[PDB]
Amino acid sequence: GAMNSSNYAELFNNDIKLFVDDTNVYRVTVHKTFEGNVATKAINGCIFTLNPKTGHLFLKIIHTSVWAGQKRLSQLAKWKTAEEVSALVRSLPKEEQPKQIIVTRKAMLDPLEVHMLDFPNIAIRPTELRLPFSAAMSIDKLSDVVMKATEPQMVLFNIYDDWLDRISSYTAFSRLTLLLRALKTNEESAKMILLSDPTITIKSYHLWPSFTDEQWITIESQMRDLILTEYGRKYNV
Amino acid sequence: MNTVPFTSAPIEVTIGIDQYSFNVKENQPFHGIKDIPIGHVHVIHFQHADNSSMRYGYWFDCRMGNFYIQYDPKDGLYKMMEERDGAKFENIVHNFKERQMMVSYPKIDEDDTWYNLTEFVQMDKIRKIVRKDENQFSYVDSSMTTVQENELSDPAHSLNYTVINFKSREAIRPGHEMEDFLDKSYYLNTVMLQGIFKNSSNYFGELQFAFLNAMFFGNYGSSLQWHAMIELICSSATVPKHMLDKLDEILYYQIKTLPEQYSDILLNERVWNICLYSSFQKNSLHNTEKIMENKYPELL
Repeated sequence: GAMNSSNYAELFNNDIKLFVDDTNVYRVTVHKTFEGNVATKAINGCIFTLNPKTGHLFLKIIHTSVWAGQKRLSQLAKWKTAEEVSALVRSLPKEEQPKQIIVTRKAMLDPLEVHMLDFPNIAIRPTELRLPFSAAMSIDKLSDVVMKATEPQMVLFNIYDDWLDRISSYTAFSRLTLLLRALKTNEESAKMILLSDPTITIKSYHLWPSFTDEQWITIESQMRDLILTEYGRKYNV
Repeated sequence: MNTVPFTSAPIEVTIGIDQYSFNVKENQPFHGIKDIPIGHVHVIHFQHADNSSMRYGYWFDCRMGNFYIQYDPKDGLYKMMEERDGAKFENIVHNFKERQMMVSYPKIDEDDTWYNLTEFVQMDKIRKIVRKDENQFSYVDSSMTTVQENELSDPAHSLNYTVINFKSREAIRPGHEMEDFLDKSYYLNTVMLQGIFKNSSNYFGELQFAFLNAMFFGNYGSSLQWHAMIELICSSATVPKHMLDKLDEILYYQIKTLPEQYSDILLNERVWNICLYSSFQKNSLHNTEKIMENKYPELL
């Protein structure tokens, strides 16, 4: 069934599962035409497919060329997502195929389900959690590889860098989602907090700064303060 | 004009024949139904005064033999049986009429209702859905489950409707995932019409049988099956023009015939609102849509 706060710890057991987030698959800018009508221009997008247990990220870049001459693009985006996820599962050795795939938006259930008919034992699930994976394009290196791409391409990352050398999946995921939540509510502040101190660098093979354990504590505290402040501002509480 | 005599009526029961029905009192002298129009299928059905649960009955065609009804006190129900002694049977039938103990199938001559509801229903197809091939008639009741239902127990008592499933390999060609799921024309026309049903009359026939089983016995799996066969048509962009026209007629008499008080369980809100207003064929069911709006605008 659906994933919620109750069955949250199942994410960290030893059943291979993936999250699929499609929010950034079809990205456009809206603009005015010479005659004063509105038009859209597509930019490159990406599917965000993530193993919350291991941190492995399967970043499938969607090139604008895929939309060319197509109608009902926002609907097609869902099926292109499901097509690519299925192909990813097909490319993986059997022992690495997931037992569950969890879609972050319910509109992806039928298209994924349909595309996965060859895999009746992989369960396709919705979720009641309000995960912040749309802010994935706020991570500088992810946005950069997406925007540079000149063709369909798949790029592999570990979204936890080397954290699992020292903390658990559970704690790794709560760090990741707290970081993304803050980037989503106020990107400018969030990124400020991360890069203020020029003496804490991002390894070339990493996505985030090489904070020590204690500096992560201060960082996580700075992110939490950010998210609550924005809440009061939004709601006048 | 044919006759279905009853040996007796030992228990108080509501007897239906087609869309008509009569209250019979315990050990009232009732001994059959006469003037049953030859040329169509029929269904005689029952609801005991004591158990307003389990409606049950028999589909039959009088051209296939002489049938009569007899209450079984061991099994507790009115059974249909075949008399193979022609002479002995006309004998029974004539004496009951002489004594005038039979009701006359009460058909108004202007009325094409039963023909409209059974146009494409054929006994041979019924006996494939209800397999019991030592009888020429077919028993159905409220509680029988379908093949598709059993997959998600006792097969001897199953309704072997054609399995329709929109998220199956059968329904979806590889590489045409999005296309075939949004436009079911290749499932309808190639897989179902040409492939399994062979023609549209057998499809319609099953569709109408499913409906009438829903209506007369409240068989829930039958209602499921009817809805699916409508939805498959309405969700196909490419449908022969003659099927669309016939469907609008078929559905009209089905909607016209439904008891007003039962619209809540028998009509699936989603399928009807999809078919009449969202589907490819939203504009092709003019009579079905008119009568649905004037009679059940709540569901919509």
